[PDB]
Amino acid sequence: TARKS
Amino acid sequence: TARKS
Amino acid sequence: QGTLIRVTPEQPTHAVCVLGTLTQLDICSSAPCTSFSINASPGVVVDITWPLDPGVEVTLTMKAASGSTGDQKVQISYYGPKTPPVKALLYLTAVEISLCADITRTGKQRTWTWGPCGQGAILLVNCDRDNLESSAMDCEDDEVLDSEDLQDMSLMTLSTKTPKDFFTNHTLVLHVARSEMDKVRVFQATCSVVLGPKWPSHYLMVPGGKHNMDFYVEALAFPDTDFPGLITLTISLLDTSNLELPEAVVFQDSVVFRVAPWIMTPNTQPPQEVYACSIFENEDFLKSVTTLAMKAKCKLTICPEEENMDDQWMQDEMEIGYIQAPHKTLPVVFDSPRNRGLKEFPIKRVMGPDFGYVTRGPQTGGISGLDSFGNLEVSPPVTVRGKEYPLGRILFGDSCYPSNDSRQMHQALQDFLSAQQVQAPVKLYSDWLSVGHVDEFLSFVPAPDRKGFRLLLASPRSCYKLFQEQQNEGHGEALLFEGIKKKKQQKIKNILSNKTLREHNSFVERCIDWNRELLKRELGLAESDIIDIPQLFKLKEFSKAEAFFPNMVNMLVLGKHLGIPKPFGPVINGRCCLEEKVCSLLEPLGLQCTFINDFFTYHIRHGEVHAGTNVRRKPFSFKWWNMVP
Amino acid sequence: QGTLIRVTPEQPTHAVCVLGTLTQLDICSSAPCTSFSINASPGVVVDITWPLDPGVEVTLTMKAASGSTGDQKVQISYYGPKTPPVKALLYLTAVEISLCADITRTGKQRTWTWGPCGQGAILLVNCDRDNLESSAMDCEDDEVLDSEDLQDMSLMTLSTKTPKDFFTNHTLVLHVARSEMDKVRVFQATCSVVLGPKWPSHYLMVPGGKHNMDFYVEALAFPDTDFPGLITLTISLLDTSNLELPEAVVFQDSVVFRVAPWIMTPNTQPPQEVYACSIFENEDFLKSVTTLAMKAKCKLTICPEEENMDDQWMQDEMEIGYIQAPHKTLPVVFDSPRNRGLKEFPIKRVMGPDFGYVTRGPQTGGISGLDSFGNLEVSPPVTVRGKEYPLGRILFGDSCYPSNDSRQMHQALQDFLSAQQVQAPVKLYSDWLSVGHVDEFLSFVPAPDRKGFRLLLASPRSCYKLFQEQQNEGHGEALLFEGIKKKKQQKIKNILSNKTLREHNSFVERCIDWNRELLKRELGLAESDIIDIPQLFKLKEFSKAEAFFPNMVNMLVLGKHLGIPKPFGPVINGRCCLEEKVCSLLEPLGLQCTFINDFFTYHIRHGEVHAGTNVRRKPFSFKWWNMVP
Ligand SMILES: [Ca+2]
Ligand SMILES: [Ca+2]
Ligand SMILES: [Ca+2]
Ligand SMILES: [Ca+2]
Ligand SMILES: [Ca+2]
Ligand SMILES: [Ca+2]
Ligand SMILES: [Ca+2]
Ligand SMILES: [Ca+2]
Ligand SMILES: [Ca+2]
Ligand SMILES: [Ca+2]
Repeated sequence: TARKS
Repeated sequence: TARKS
Repeated sequence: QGTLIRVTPEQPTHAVCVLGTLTQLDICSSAPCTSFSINASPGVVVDITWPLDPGVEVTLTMKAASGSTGDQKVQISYYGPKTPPVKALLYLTAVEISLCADITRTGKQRTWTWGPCGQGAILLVNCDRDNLESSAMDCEDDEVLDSEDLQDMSLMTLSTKTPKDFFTNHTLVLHVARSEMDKVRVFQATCSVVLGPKWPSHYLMVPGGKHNMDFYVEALAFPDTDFPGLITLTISLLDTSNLELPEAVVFQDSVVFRVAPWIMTPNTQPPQEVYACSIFENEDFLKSVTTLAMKAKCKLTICPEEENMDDQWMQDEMEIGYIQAPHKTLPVVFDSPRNRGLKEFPIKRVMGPDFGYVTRGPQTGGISGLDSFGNLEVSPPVTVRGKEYPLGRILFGDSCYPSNDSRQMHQALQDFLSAQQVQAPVKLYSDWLSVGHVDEFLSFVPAPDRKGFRLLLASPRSCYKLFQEQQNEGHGEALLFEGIKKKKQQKIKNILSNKTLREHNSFVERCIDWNRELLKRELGLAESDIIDIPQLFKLKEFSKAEAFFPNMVNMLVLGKHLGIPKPFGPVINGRCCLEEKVCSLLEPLGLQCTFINDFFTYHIRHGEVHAGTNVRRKPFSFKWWNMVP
Repeated sequence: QGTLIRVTPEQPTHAVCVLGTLTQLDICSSAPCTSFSINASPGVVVDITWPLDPGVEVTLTMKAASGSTGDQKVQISYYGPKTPPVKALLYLTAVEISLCADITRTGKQRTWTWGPCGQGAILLVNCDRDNLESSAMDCEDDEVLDSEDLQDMSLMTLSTKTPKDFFTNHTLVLHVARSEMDKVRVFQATCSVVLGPKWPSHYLMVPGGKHNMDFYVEALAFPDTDFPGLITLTISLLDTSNLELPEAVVFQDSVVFRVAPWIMTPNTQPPQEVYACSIFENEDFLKSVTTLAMKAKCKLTICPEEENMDDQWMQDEMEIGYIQAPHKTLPVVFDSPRNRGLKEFPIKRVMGPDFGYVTRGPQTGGISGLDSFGNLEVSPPVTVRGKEYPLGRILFGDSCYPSNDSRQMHQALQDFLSAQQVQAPVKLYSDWLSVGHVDEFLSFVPAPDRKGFRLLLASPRSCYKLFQEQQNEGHGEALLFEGIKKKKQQKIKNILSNKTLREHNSFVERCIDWNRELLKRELGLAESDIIDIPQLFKLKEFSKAEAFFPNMVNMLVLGKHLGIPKPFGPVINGRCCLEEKVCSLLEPLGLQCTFINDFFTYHIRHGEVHAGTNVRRKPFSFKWWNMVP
């Protein structure tokens, strides 16, 4: 759910 | 043996 | 397009002359005699009684198309001191054969040339979906299924003017090189395919007399590493008079098309439509952008959780650009290979009637965070040391050098952006950031003065200055993160005294400063084009940078209306001093700052207002083909 | 390469300055005061007492490298009307970091530019085999196995001048973009690899003080559709002072190399070595070319039947060109994908010490007769409407348009030749010929006048003229094919009266005339550059053209010595009138014509003297990088 991966 | 093929 | 006709007194010669070509005569080769005279019918103009010397140039020009075969004639009379005149005959048939396209770039040499004084027709990639209840882009099959589809295509016309029986003994063939046939398709109108991926040539069925035959051309591929962007279509006139001999080419002509590149729109181009997929947990965020959109007169589209799959990062899966020809301009979504929960959105919801689609990269892995289009931006129009970039300059983030642990945007993407040529990409340094996106440290906003914009950069420096100033005025006790129930408040004095936080932000400052000077060189910016936005960072996993408080530069720019993440700064005199500082910097430009609570919904998951939204903007009025890259 | 240093009265700043870069000072950002003064140590030159106004430009320049860290200093004293002077300190360490290559193109901006006034280093593809008893080209492994191999490579040197302890806290890294690392390899000399296909970056082990580090660079790929021909190598200086922070780039510099293209040599360049693989049935042919070679001072190499596999067409499996850098020029064989009996010859016999190797196309099928290098030629130097082609223009044969039955040279080959850029290929029309080669209708020979050559073209016209003239003088009974025991003689009168033969040769004339005008436009030729060689043809299988008698234009040009197939023409006054006609045309240019009996050995198998041989010629003195394509 984070912007990161 | 010809130039062609 | 020169032709040298050999005339012979042994027998009459017969030949075709296409109007607008050079026809000359070999009078000497088969001559008998010292001198020669030429007599022609009134429709033939002879430029040049003369001696029979090889270097004598004799050129024939015809004024109009023939009504009948051989209806013009030339008589070359050879003579000498004691020699009765010996005549050789030439019978001529003039025809008009012109392949026409919109080469002046308005409405309808064989070189394509850039600029306002240049020449050459434009072709659009037919990458949208005008067909009714369908899934494929229009250019994937070999039929015109909708009449409005033809609006996307380029008109080419073959005008011929010949005798009524001319194509008894001649045939026209339309062709494209086999190396280019996979990138174009052409239809004959009365629509059916004549040229394309399977078919590099077609015999045209053409009646004698005056005729006009219309073709519609679609491009099937954008410029790229393997494709400079040019398509040449050729008409050949063949002599088929002899049933026992192969066909003989007597004339060729061509038109060269350039395929229109995919062009991005910077934050300074007026917004037309705002995207969010804020149908997931939280609705007040969505309420705020909806108010901004309304304020900025934009259409608003929202992607629900059932389609999102809980992917809220509308910035990252796509970039809405455009393609532009004199007859047609349309928006076009570049779909990122990111392929997270929003994977289907560009395909199923954005592409459609008059909305095109492009994608690049591997679609099942082999990707990185720098392939998210938060890492893909463009500058406003700029002029750099006399070189003009009237559509701006694509900016995307990279590492400073390739190492085992460094990331880059996939080469396929990088290669596609460079090949579009018209927004000459610039690599910036973004890999110091955890997420890794240029939208975490820069923005552009309109301004009414100077070059019409400001570059905004995140600035630890500005924030330490701001906080030191408050402390100096007795507000050291003021709490960062006031307003947040589920967070540890921190005092201005403790933030300033924190030596590790300061070291981290000095390293970050250096990273951003590097980009500052890089943008200064590559965009021709002066300090007076640049505004620093107070912003603190912290280094975390792998010493990578993350926003200490909501990253205010990661903002939604909707003209003069700005959607800025709410930093929840120290409240001094009834107002967050960060908001106040930002306002003091931007309001003077006529910008209106709206601060949006994105804290638990976006900030906490490594992005902000820009990262959670996207925008379709107005295409530049400047026509890309008028640039000289 | 701009740097903006922020000076602060709160604490001294420390910074490195690389000589030759722009260093400026931000004096205002963190100032207290109305005015400021600057005082620097003698090794620092300050360009710019002044008011504290942001727009005041203060630039620092250092004259030489530092002996010790921070051994230069700047003191900015801030002051006001009632304010004791407040000083901020800046300690500076100057270093020299220069990455050098032969950018002036003799012997050792970061853009590569063409022409005599241009700049940029040259890199050769290391495609030869200097290694002793080996099979691989030198560039296939990652070692320098022979000292003479380094002669093929480009020298790059890193000169540094720093304090003795400088690399305690800084590190240099050498790198190449991942998109370019497969096309270059670089070795460090003391040789071992530092950069290459597996390794885009390497930490250099560099001592403080004055040091010079030598690298040798080899290219691994020629320019091509996927590779414009440029390689950039970059040195980055990294600040590694903080054990708890990532490394910080403080300086980058680059050198851009262009990879040298493969260049062909026309018939007008002096011959150095002649090839035949005339070890098969017949030795008198081989005797004649051996005499010509001896006459022209050429090395001679011959391929025996055991290696030939009865493939006598030495013209067709290869083309001997060259690559050229300021430090090194060497011949390079382009190996045709033809892959008939001569397949192994270029690999096993031609490539070797100072003889390079290139090949293109599919090697196990998917090929055509137009891929034989009898169909690959070059013009002499020419100037075309003001545009200069000082290395000539590659010529290769094609169809006039793509049909189901048409042939072309494989696109991979076509693509490679165009990407070399320096001999801008021209497509000619050769597919009307049975075999299909441009060497069946054209040749170039040196001439002492005009542009230094003549274009020779086969000419049915010239032969009918010649034969009509003999008949007119009473020789109608004269026999074509006199001298040939195993052939039906034909009389001049019967040849002339043959209406089908005449039709065939008119169609052929049209095909050659088409090429004539095409060569005229694309090479800028006038008629006076052109000589017609009397030559008859016949249409056979699929209406494709074959030589009626030995194709005299398919000749071996060894300077002024010509090896012309013996036509066995009508003998008039003790001499073949075809030979006599050819001599009358070429002897006036100082050419010597030797007529070689190739009748049963070559002619009868669809080729002649040119087709049965090849030649290595002297490279142009004109340096390719001095052209502006
Ligand atoms: Ca369609
Ligand atoms: Ca369409
Ligand atoms: Ca996607
Ligand atoms: Ca449309
Ligand atoms: Ca973006
Ligand atoms: Ca090696
Ligand atoms: Ca070598
Ligand atoms: Ca081969
Ligand atoms: Ca060598
Ligand atoms: Ca050749």
